[PDB]
Amino acid sequence: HKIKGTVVLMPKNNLNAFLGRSVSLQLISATKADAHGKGKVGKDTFLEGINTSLPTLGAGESAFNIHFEWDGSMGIPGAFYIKNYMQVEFFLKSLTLEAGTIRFVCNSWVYNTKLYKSVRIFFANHTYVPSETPAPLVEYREEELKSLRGNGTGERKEYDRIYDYDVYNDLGNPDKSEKLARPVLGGSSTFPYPRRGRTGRGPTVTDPNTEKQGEVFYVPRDENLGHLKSKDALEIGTKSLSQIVQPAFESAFDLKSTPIEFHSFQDVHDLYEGGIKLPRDVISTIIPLPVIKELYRTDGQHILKFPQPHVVQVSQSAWMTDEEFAREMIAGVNPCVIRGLEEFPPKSNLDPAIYGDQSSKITADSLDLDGYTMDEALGSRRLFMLDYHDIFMPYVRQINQLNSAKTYATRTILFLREDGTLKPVAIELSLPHSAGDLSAAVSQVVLPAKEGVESTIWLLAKAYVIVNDSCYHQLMSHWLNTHAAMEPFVIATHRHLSVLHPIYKLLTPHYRNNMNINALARQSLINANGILETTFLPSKYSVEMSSAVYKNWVFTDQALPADLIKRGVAIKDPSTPHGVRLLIEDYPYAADGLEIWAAIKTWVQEYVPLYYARDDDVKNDSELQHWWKEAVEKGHGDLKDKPWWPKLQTLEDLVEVCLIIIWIASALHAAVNFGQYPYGGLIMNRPTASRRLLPEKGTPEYEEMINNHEKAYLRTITSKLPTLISLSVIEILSTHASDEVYLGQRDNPHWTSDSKALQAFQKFGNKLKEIEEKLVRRNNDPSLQGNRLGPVQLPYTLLYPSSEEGLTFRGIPNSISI
Ligand SMILES: [Fe+3]
Repeated sequence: HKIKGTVVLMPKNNLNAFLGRSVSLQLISATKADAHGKGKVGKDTFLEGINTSLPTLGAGESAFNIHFEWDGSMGIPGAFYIKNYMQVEFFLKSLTLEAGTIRFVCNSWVYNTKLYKSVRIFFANHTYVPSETPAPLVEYREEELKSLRGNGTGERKEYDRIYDYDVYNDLGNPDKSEKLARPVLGGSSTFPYPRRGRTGRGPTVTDPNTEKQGEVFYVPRDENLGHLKSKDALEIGTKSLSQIVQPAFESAFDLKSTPIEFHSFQDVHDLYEGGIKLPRDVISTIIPLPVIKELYRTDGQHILKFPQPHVVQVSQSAWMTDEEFAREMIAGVNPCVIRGLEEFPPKSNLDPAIYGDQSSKITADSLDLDGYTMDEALGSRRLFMLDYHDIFMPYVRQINQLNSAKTYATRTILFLREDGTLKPVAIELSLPHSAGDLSAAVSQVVLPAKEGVESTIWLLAKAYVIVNDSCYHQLMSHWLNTHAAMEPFVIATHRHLSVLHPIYKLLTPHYRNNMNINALARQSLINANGILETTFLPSKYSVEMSSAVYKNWVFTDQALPADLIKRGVAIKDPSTPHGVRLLIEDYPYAADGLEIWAAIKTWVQEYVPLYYARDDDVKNDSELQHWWKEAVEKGHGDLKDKPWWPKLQTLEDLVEVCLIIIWIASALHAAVNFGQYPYGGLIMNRPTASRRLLPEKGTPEYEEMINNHEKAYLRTITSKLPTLISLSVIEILSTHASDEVYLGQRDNPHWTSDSKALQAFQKFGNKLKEIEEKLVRRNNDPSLQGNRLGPVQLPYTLLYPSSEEGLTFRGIPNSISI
């Protein structure tokens, strides 16, 4: 008696070579055990032929027939070993055993057998907490986790599947130059930081504490996502941009083939209209590269044309309105920093002995609050702020010592008008002062103006605010809070939860591509002299600023309701559907976010009880306890002393932790990521850097504000060359790959055999579709036009769950995937 099987696999890039003695599988019993309690193993069984009968295959997949000698006396197969005797690795999709069908979802690269210390093992798609593991599989389950953890030593190789932690000691390049040395981020009280995936390349020659450079920054093999279409390999684009395209742009500027600076706002608009003319060999260098070639239209000879950013598709001037500047604090790229202001003037916690008197210079009587007194505005909860004063002030002196960087620590006061829109009413541009200061520049307050030199000064004040906001968005809202904060949970999950584990199945879709993009980011984006440092204001101080901010990162404050309450933009109200009442009722990010949050909460609350009947079932789950202990004490270990970490001894705590992880990875990351080119593709709307402070009266620079305000603005913000690079990187990051897996989707319909879990997941997907219809109605509601569309007429679609491929300004992926 033989069991009929079907193996589906994808060749690395003909089929008969998989036959003969190329690939053997051995079934492993879940129910019948050897003398040591381990499931019995069948004979080596080779692929016998190509199956061309199976109608649904697609995706460059091939199917192979196989028949296993297996008596009922051997029990029910629950796992299998596979050995690849071919030289080249293949991608194993699945095994299916017929006549209830048994399904194995594998989705794993299988390298040549000689490269593996122990044989590759795959489990059938049943789901078990550890106390429910069929005994003959208990040791196999634990051994496979031991294999995944490795031993904390060694240089990781491409085919390794070893998950472990290290500090961010791989960003500096001190062996190339002392100027490229960077502080180790993580593992000290000076610089706390999330851990990242261990690579083990070993030390630089000049510094035992910094990891040597490498051509490839390892990730565990199945974290390195293949793509059927090379245009979908968006993560490789930053590498190409830093390594190939950036030097090509630089040469064009070095040879004076294009003007060095923008001279008018039209020179910026030209980038997406007629394009920019570049040297032939510069176009030729750029035009044939995968991913990069999708970023620009070209004549193939001299022109690159960027796509028209969403923010200018209806009005190219509306970004400069005060209405849009404020609206983007609730519905823009970075909609999560604004806070309620409940006293006046705003206060600082910084030491005046270091920075000088920190009293705000904004006077209440100077403000136009539409007829409200300050006491009325405070009491009616109509006063808000965008407060970068205490965040930036500690870094202003060192940033301003750089050539071509000058910033202020900014604070913007906002008033919620009776019509429900925000209006900006003052900007404070603060500088530190200490006795021995060389600079005579002073802090100042700038108020709104529509005419004259005062309008130029106000427009520049908004630019200094948005340089602070862009830096905070890129480093903190985006990099720290999503990419970096998530990676420790990815590592802990593979180290401690078996593929069989229900919480592994719940969480892992929300990790797709995260370790991969992070490793590529450590190599080319956040490295010394990398893309971020060379395009953003803080230069070599950028990543360490994120460490300072991480000192105040609180896991439980990443929950959306807790975030809203903490920032004073909502109050707890148990008479409301979400348990919070928004203080800005039409706050598009928050109002749409609450819907997505509630949908995820329902899903987690339905899934958890399928596997855990009482609080103890959580207390007695050994993998779960080890997982969470390690995630906290190792992964986020610099904050292990903090009192706010959930303990994980109850059903409530398990739901909370899973809910927060899924929210960060899916909707939070989407809302801060997919608006980058749509809003920031016009550099004047989202400047990444500022290069000079406000000019003094009686100077040429002051006269230029009067006579050529667009040039004054362009000389203040990001220069043309870093603009071309920053626009290219945010274009890649704002694109959805065509093989994305969105919230409410999974990569395989058979991820579990548990029908109740599958039903709950279908309900979750239906609810997300229901939510999308509701968000469409919100965008179509003329009463919500001021905040959901603004004068840019850009419907807020960033939290629509679904999307087609491309630069769509919508769609919530499961994971931090770009
Ligand atoms: Fe991202």
